[PDB]
Order: sequence, then structure tokens, then C-alpha cells
Amino acid sequence: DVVMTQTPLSLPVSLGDQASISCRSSQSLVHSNGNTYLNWYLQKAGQSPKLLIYKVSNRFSGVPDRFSGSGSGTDFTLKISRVEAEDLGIYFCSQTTHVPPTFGGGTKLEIKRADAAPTVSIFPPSSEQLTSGGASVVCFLNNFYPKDINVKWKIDGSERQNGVLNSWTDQDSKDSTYSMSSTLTLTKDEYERHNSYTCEATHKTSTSPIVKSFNR
Amino acid sequence: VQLQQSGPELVKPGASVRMSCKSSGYIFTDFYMNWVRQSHGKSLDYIGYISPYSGVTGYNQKFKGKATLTVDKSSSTAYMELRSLTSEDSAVYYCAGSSGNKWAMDYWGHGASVTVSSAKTTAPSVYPLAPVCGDTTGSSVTLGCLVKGYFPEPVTLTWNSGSLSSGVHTFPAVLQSDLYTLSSSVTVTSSTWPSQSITCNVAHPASSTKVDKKIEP
Repeated sequence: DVVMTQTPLSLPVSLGDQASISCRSSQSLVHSNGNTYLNWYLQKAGQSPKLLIYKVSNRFSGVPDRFSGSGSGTDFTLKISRVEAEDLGIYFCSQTTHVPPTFGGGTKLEIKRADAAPTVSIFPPSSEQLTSGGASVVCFLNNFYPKDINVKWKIDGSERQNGVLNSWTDQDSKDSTYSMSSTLTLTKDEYERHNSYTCEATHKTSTSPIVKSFNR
Repeated sequence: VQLQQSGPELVKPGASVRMSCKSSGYIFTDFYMNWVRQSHGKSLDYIGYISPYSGVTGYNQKFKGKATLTVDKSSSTAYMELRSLTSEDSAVYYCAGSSGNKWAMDYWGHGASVTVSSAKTTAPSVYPLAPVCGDTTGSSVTLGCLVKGYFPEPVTLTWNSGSLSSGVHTFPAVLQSDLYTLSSSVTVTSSTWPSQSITCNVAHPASSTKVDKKIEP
């Protein structure tokens, strides 16, 4: 297995910049017959991958002039000249030289903007649920940038992980933010057993954590 | 060159699911049908390939174990059978054609999710996340709706039968143990709420569930 290593994970650009992506191999992809089999794929969200460039510099029929690849042996690059909106997606490298075929981790290009601190909201359990025997507390953390946040729940000062559920927005095509939900699912008796519920968002926008709590 | 693939395949652990890819595009191009796996969100693993016009089969030696490749070349259909399935195997599975020197897959099918769960069509509980004392950001009162416990995916969560769009944020459905969970928020002026109905509105159409839930004070 020839390990592929694409960096960075998220390349943030603005429209019309150059996008530069690196792909490194655990050994030469130059085949014993002179050809090097390094391939690049774009997967736009909600769709499949497509062949942008096989064998390091050849554009597959239909790819535009703004995608051209370069490199040799173990180190390879894709440079997008002017990032249009339809170039946003996940770019994956592949090597077909050795068995098995292997791909590299992927690279997401997200549009840049300033920061945005998360607007947190903490939600007490619904009456309807407590009748059904459950208690789940939801924190909503909306419109922030970058996609990097830490959310810790603290049920009476002490923190809790066992039983957290978390989900994510991709980039909003309005104001290029991310949003998140964190649902701590407790049981009616754990809920009755305890009183203050804390939800904390640690992210570059505050050095001091963004906090949100309630007491039952 | 176009490729035909299977439906989503919801099954319980211990299953031997079979998917097919019948291509109708690459005829006489003595090509290969490729199969690749796409994990949750991004990661890709190669499974193998089969030549219709020959019967040449090869596997990533780590899938050589859970998959097998078949081709009824006449019918243009080549099948992958994933036997012994565990929770992990819930992913997209891709078909892909390759020809000539490129050694690149240029034509990928549409994909098929093979979701594994030991549960039958559980309809969902839907709960009102009225801002039970987050109090105010002046302007911002963010309400929510918690759809929890359904199976399988999807649900259609509108807010006020479609005319409440701006400020909505529905998060992707993640599976608590075998069952799904989903929530949306709706963010507003301090005067629509409480004065006007903001009803969360869930249909889980696979189980004939339709539920409007009013988010009142």
C-alpha cells in the first residue's frame, strides 16, 4: 500500500485566487515502464468524483486550462489559476502505480471571510419528552468562522461526553459561515438528579470561552 | 459512457448485500468496471475491478475477504456482493469505468448508500425547542425543533409550511445507536415570536408520518 499524503485539509481561498495543493508519496510512483500514475479528482458536494488530471500533467478531455498539474516521483502539485465558484469541492490525489490503488485524504476549498464568533443558544428539554422518559439538552451554535470550535458540556461544573451527539453545516452560500448542534441526551432521572447545565464554545474570537448555561 | 447502479440498501448486521453496475456506454472498449468505497464524509478505499469483455478480476487485499466481483457480461451487469456486514460498511459505493493507458477512472456511477441498522421503520418523535430561557440577544430569539428516533433517512422539516426560510439552519441527521436524530433552528425578529405561529413541520414520509409542532412560549 503506497500511502498518499495531501495537505492542507481545508484550503481557504477567495474567488479568483490561485489554489495550490500538494500530494506526497511513501515512494516513487514512477512505474517500471516510465509512466507515473498519479491522478486527481474533484468531488463537488452532493456529487461523485470526476477525473481532472491523470498522469501528473494530462488534463482529461474536458478539463479547462486553469487546472494543470506538475511534479515527479514522490512530490506532486495541482495549481488552479483563478478559483471560480465551480472549483469548490474536495480534491483527492490517487496513485495507480502500485497495488492496491490508493487515494490521499482530500482537500476542501472553502471560501474565506473574516471571523465570526458562534451565536450560542442552550435549550432545556421539551415537556413532551419528559413525559416519554427522556431529557435531551441542545446547544445551537450558529454563524461562525473558521470551522474550528470546541464544545464541552458541564453538568454541574463537572464536564460530560458520554451521550453527546454533534452535527455540522458546510459553508453557507450567503455569509460563508459554519453552524453546529450539540445534543446531550440524558435520561429523565439524570436530568432530575442534576441542576445547572453548561454548554461552552472555545474558538478564535474570545480567548475566554463562550459559555451558555441554565439551571432546571 | 453511462453506468447504472442499485438502490440504497438498508440491512441488519450479518447481511450479504449485492449491488450491480451495468454499464451502457463502454461496449467494445475492452475496459474495466471499478468499485470504490466512499466513507462518511470523504475517505476512499479501492475495492477492485472486473473486465466485462474478459472476466479479469482483482481486489485490494483487505477487501479480498468482504467483497466478491461478478459479471453477467451479456446483461452488461457486474455485481459486487458485500457479505458479513457490520455497522462500518454503511457508506457510498461507487462504480467507475476505466479504459486505456490513463489508469484513471473517468466515468463514475451515481453511488449507493448501504446503511446498516437492526431496526425497522421507526417513525420520529418531534419536540419543540421554544427558547426555554436563553432569554434574549435583544433581536435574536432562536427557536428549534428536535426530530429524534426515526429510521430510516430522510425527513422533510419545513417551518411554517415553506414561507419561513430566512434564518433557518437544519443540521445533518446522525444516528443515535440505530436511530436517527436531526434538529433545525429558525432565528427571528423579537416580534414574530410569540405573537405569530412558528410551527416546525416534519413529515417522515417512509413511515407516513406528518407532524406539525407549534413552537409557542
